Amino acid sequence: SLTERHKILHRLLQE
Amino acid sequence: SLTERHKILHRLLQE
Amino acid sequence: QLSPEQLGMIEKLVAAQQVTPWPSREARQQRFAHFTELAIVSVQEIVDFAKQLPGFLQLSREDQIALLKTSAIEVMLLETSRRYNPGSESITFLKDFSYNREDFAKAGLQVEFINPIFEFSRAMNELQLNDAEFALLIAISIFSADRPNVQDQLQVERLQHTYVEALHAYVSIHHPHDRLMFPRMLMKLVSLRTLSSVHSEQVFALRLQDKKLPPLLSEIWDVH
Amino acid sequence: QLSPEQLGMIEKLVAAQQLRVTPWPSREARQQRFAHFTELAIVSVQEIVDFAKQLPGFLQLSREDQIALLKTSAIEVMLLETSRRYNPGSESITFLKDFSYNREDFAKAGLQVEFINPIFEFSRAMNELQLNDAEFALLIAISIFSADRPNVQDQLQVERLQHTYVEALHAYVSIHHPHDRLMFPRMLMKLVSLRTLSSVHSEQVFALRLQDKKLPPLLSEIWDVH
Ligand SMILES: CCCc1c(OCCCSc2ccc(CC(=O)O)cc2Cl)ccc2c(C(F)(F)F)noc12
Ligand SMILES: CCCc1c(OCCCSc2ccc(CC(=O)O)cc2Cl)ccc2c(C(F)(F)F)noc12
Repeated sequence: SLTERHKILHRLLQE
Repeated sequence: SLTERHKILHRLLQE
Repeated sequence: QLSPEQLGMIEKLVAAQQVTPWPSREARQQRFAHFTELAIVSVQEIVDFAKQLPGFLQLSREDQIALLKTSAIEVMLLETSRRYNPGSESITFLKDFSYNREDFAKAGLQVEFINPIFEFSRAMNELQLNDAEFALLIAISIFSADRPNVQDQLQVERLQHTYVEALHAYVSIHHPHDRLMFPRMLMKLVSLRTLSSVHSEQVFALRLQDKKLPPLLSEIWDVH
Repeated sequence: QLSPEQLGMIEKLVAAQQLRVTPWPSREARQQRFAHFTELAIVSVQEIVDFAKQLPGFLQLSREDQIALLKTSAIEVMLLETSRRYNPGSESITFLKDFSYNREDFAKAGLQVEFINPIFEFSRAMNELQLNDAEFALLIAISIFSADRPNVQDQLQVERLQHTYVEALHAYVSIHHPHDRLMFPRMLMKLVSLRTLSSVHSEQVFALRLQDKKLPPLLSEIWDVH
């Protein structure tokens, strides 16, 4: 997935 | 110029 | 409301718009040659159509070449999508044999470019554009003031508006209940710029595997 | 005809848009300008994430699609926001609502003239359209909701969301520009130019590769090919 490759962006989306 | 570097296209535009 | 002037221009464009055959290492080369020669025919067609578009031949010859050089791939891609057969998932060139994702790849194209061609043609075909609408996307595609090396950017942008307005008026006749068909048509021009750049990677790939484009296609496409 | 629902979506877009950065100052002063530039980009991305989160429809997309769309539109939104900070008089761009940067300052920060020049040419062209806050907001919504980005799964819903904003824009611009029927299309056509710039950018990111000049982690993640 992109999610597994985009941790920082994913965390910005989570927070 | 673009014209001297594009001799086939130019001739087509001319004819 | 479609003006008389827009009416006449739209019919002019529609009227305006209206080889090594296909079979080992020679097998590969004569498919590529057939394919690149089909393009040579398209670029001769585009140049002729372009010469009949109001305003085009009034531009400096240098600007005409600026416009046709970069927009050709985009116009080749629009034409291609006109010829998409949604049932067979094929593109019928010359009106005989039809080509599919692997015919393209036997003809030398890398799958990174073929997949977008067909996915763009699947999307274009969903809108069900008729001739007049393809003719005018093709005009707007050509009159892009943001191409490298355009000089009179202001007049290329002015010319483009006359076509964009023409398409607006027309699509309001073609599709009187769906106000979104017009911007859905324009937005497809956004995708074409990505396919234009997907195509630059193709051409560079052909350099790496030292494949040689013919004179007219090397002229408009190769980075000299 | 702007409906009550569009009226209220646009006002939310406008309201959604309304600091430790290495300052602007020899290999040391050179790496620091780059670091200042790259850290502005990071501020923008963070800004683009929190803006997207407020886009009606956005958080209902699967997380993957959220990331697929922000990944690729981040540069185009950065160019849209650069373009609104353009001073046509000095041909500079005022970042930080403070310090103004011109083509030459862009080049001192590590960027190449093949990308700089188009940035400024696009900014020049967007300035002539004189968009207001809503028009910029709606254009950015429209850029973000592009169904054709690499790796978007629910293409159909992303497209359906884009048309809602496209129509809101249509409606809004008929009130703001009641006599120039071209202003709507002139604004959409700017999304065409931004695809080209997004491509020129990828070459910039590749030029950074070949001269071994490291992007910080957040931008390496979104822009570098792994
Ligand atoms: C779409 C582009 C596909 C494409 C080529 O396709 C040729 C067929 C599509 S263009 C075309 C040609 C003849 C007709 C004739 C008719 O309708 O009668 C109509 C069209 Cl549309 C041929 C060469 C290349 C290359 C390259 F790298 F080799 F240069 N990249 O992409 C290519
Ligand atoms: C347009 C591209 C801008 C760009 C960079 O940013 C300069 C302006 C960033 S956009 C921006 C940031 C903060 C604010 C908030 C505030 O004004 O305070 C407002 C804006 Cl508009 C920084 C690095 C790169 C690169 C690269 F490759 F070097 F990393 N390519 O493009 C880059």
